[PDB]
Amino acid sequence: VTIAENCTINGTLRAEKIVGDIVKAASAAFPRQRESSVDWPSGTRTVTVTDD
Amino acid sequence: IFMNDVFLKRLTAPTITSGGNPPAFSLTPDGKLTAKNADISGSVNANSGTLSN
Amino acid sequence: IFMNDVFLKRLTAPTITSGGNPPAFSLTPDGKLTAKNADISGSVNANSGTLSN
Repeated sequence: VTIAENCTINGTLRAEKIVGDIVKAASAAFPRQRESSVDWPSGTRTVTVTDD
Repeated sequence: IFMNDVFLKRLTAPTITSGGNPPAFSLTPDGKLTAKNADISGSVNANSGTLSN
Repeated sequence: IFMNDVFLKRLTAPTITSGGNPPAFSLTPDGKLTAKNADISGSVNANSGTLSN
């Protein structure tokens, strides 16, 4: 379907992929290295964004 | 005029009916097409749409 | 052949026209249905669609 202007759904829209102006979000915590009773952040996190 | 199976080359009729009260399909002089289901193997190019689902 | 209203069992015509400069509705041997509005009480199953709204 190709809609050249407004499309108005008055019910529930069930879409698999949305390529609109919505936000994408990812999040992680750094790996923790510990000894005895104390730990500290030390490590790497890799975030990949596809150009789709 | 009542006719049986008739073959044709070109028809110019402004009102076509499938016959019956609640006609299954109908084409009126104003261009309205009334039907129960529409299966199209290509594109439906409309200026607007109103579908329930 | 010019006739008034006619009742039929089955028609086999490749070209059907509503009569007119820009016919309100038309059907051509290439499968095209041209109309101004289409009211369908059931489902429209099409391969592609192009609606403005």
